[PDB]
Amino acid sequence: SQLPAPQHPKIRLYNAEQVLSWEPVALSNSTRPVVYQVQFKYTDSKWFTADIMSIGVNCTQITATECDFTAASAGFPMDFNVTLRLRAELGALHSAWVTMPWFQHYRNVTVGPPENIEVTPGEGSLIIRFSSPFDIADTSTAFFCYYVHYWEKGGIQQVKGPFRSNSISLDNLKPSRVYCLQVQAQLLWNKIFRVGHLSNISCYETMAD
Ligand SMILES: *[C@@H]1O[C@H](CO)[C@@H](O)[C@H](O)[C@H]1NC(C)=O
Ligand SMILES: *[C@@H]1O[C@H](CO)[C@@H](O)[C@H](O)[C@H]1NC(C)=O
Ligand SMILES: *[C@@H]1O[C@H](CO)[C@@H](O)[C@H](O)[C@H]1NC(C)=O
Repeated sequence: SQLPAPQHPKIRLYNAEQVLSWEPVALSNSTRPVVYQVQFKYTDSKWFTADIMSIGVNCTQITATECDFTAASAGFPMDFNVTLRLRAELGALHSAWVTMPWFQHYRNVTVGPPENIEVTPGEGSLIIRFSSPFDIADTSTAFFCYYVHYWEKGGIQQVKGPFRSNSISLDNLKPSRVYCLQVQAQLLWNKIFRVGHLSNISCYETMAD
């Protein structure tokens, strides 16, 4: 015998976040809570159970309707090919497995804006500093390139980049003028690029002297 399977499962891959979510399976009002089990496979490996010792988080017999793989070190290596599966359970009864499309985090990720954008005005310059959208420890596998879009109000937009640094100088600017700008990252991976979201517009006046 068989329970109904969870509907509309989704995988969120945003910056460093990895979260599987799904809609609850509700049986009769009188039934005790349904629980869920998540498993994962690396290409053609065994089906691993998503538990603290296999991936860093406990998504076995949970009542919650999500498995956040990076909530605690935890999570899938970003170049690993991963297939997730999910089911509902009530004791020894369970649903069929719902199997997700495979992903690789670098292939499938949505890249957010650089954060902590800090601008130090100079006489004819603005120095722009910011944090990467997320940390990539192995620099030889993947890296970010950055672009700054900037303009005077009502002017035509200019673009500087790409550059690898987390600091960039906009030079040869007019003194005592307001420049508005947005920073954007592009992720490069040697198997692919992802274009990141633009930061919010912020505006700075260059120094007089
Ligand atoms: C990822 O692995 C799946 C099988 O689990 C395979 O069908 C797919 O082609 C693989 N993707 C890549 C990019 O190797
Ligand atoms: C995993 O989390 C659930 C939710 O509290 C808990 O009941 C279950 O026994 C946990 N299993 C382990 C091995 O920690
Ligand atoms: C990841 O990207 C590839 C497109 O290159 C696609 O085949 C695959 O279905 C995507 N996976 C997910 C889970 O979005």
